[PDB]
Order: sequence, then structure tokens, then C-alpha cells
Amino acid sequence: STSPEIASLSWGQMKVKGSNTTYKDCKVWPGGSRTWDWRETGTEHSPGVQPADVKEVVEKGVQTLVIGRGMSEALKVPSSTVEYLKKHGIDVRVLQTEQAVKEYNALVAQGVRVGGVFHSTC
Repeated sequence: STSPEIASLSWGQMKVKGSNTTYKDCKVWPGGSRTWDWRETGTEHSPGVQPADVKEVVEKGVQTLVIGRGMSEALKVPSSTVEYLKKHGIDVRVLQTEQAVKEYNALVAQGVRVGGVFHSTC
């Protein structure tokens, strides 16, 4: 399957191509996407994105994983998380979300198996 393009991003709102649902935060992978909800993992801005947050993207099979860490990058990303993805042979991009969605879609556009997790507020 193909990584869907992210169709729109604005404050606290995201749309994935071929999704029925307007998300706030989301996970996106080859073949689909889901709402990202910190309550499922107990993720806060600190210590931030956990392996548990990205696990379900990893297990879909991606070469590259983009983390959109928010509009002003207030959401931290522990290095143990990034190293977790690297052990799994994944190219990781950590960026402010606008720049994340932009990178993500360029990877989609060059037919890379790309996934990601995006935070659309602070």
C-alpha cells in the first residue's frame, strides 16, 4: 500500500487523503492513518513522544518516520525514542509540524514508504 498525502494542516486540525476523519493529532503510515491521542499512552509535552506512540507506525513497515513535534516545538522527543526507531533501521525526521507535513508529503511524492506522528498545536 501507499503512504497517504496529508491534505490539510491548520491549528489543531489535520486531514489525511482518503480518511473520513478530521484529526487533531494523527498517525499516518502506508495504507492508512489514525487519530493520535496522548491519553492512550499517557504522553505529555515532557518527557514527550514515547516508543509506544510510534510503535504502531513501526509495525506497518516504513523506511522513514517523520515526527511533527508541534507548532512551536514545545513537545519534547527523548533520544531513547529516536534510538528505538534507529535500531529498527528507520530514517527519522524530527521537525516543527508545518515543516514535518511538508517533508512527509515530499517523501510521499517520491514514493517512499513513509510514516509519521504529528502534533498540530503546541
